[PDB]
Amino acid sequence: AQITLRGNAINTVGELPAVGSPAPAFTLTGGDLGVISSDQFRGKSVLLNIFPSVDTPVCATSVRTFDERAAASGATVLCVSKDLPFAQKRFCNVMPASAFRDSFGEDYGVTIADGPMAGLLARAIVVIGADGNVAYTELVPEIAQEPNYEAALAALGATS
Ligand SMILES: [N+]
Ligand SMILES: [N+]
Ligand SMILES: [Y+3]
Ligand SMILES: [Y+3]
Ligand SMILES: [Y+3]
Repeated sequence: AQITLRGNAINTVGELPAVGSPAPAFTLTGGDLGVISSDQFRGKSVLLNIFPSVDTPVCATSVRTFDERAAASGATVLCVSKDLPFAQKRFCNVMPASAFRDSFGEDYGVTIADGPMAGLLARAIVVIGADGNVAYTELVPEIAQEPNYEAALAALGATS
């Protein structure tokens, strides 16, 4: 077999939702196999912390710290990935949500299109304001780049 190497540039299936527009609806799957619907967060700010996988015994302080500050600002934090619900309980108003059987990755333009990680969601951050509109987005452009947590927090603070 030949190895499908991983390119430095992140290439997803689409565009992140535009800042200022209504956040696309979603119906993710929760730990109890029920639905985590975007309608459930009406009137609340939401931080979608998106990962290729949260199935790792590692919880970088950078991630924990960010999630804690976000939750402290009054936002509901969803750690979204293609991992099945069963495997999401291993990661670090903060809960995991799985996109294994819904269109979240395509609707939010974050599904990785090629390479060894094709089909998983790219590292990205989407902040939805309490008013329901997208307040901030960042699709991390390269594989080993850390998200701009500071900018996301300023956007979060602005739409609590
Ligand atoms: N797991
Ligand atoms: N490719
Ligand atoms: Y464009
Ligand atoms: Y509904
Ligand atoms: Y570069």
